[PDB]
Amino acid sequence: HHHHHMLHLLEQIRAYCETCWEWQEAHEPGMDQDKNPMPAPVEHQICPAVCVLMKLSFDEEHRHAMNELGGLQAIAELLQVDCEMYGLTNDHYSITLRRYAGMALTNLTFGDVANKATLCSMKGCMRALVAQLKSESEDLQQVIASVLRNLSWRADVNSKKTLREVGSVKALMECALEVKKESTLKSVLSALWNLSAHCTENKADICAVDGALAFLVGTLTYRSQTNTLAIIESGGGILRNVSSLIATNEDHRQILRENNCLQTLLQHLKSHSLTIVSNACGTLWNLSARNPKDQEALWDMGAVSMLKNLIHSKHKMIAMGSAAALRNLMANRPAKYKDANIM
Amino acid sequence: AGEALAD
Repeated sequence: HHHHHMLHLLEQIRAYCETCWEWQEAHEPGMDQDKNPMPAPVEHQICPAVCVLMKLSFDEEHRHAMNELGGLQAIAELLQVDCEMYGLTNDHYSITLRRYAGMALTNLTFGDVANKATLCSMKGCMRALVAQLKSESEDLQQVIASVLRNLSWRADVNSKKTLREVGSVKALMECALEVKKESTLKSVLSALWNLSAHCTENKADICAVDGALAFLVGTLTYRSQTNTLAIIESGGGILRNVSSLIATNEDHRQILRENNCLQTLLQHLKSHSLTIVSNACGTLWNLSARNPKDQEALWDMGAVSMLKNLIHSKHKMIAMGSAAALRNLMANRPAKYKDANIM
Repeated sequence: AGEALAD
């Protein structure tokens, strides 16, 4: 009767991996004969199978069925092994296989805590994923970022640790600098946004990349042909999260200033997107604290009228962030704007 | 950024 269509797809994938593993065990560096060349994924119809699994993974019912059959392990194993075998290849079959595999993993980690945990526990795969950010396929990078994004969203303690340990933050930030396509960059930044919320080390590792803060401030005035605000919302959200670290560092503060950050950030308080506002409010909350030059430069661009608008908003993060930023500016005035003078 | 399905 019952076809077990999905089971048969996973068996193919499991089988191919066993064969690759067998080839890896024979063909190590201290090596025996090369009278057995590698398994090639084209020769065992692997794209088709992973492709169909990828397709089915969009639907939630199918995901539930895969999860009973251990589909996540299987697909992650497949991705890992094709990376470990063929490196940073350009072959279309390997890149397509890797993409489909990654998309399936994006879908299987979406909304599922057990799977996020599980995939993160697979450390050889995590390393393989992170290394793919250096691929020449930005379409693949877009996928890998998307995986990393979902793993970093509500990561438990272990998953967070692992994500840091495999060098994900520093690799995505370097990835971002080189990305030429918008869709790719959206995912890269979305992942970084999630990751920057985790811990100090991640914030630190972002700021510590050559061109990073320059680039991030640049995203705040990104010109989209997509007629979309998602790059500004993401890059701004990253900046807001790292700004706690920037606040207390002058070298970094300086890089913002020489790219007109605070000027731009004030224009964001106007902006129509509640996200762009919330981001700019929380960024200023930290940059308006305990630094005299920036404190005054904000007075001299009329931040106080601007922040007075927002203090009575129903949106808590706008209300807090603008009030807090205002309070810093109030309680540390240039003489000119004191109550005693100029009433 | 939250979580999402694959594009």
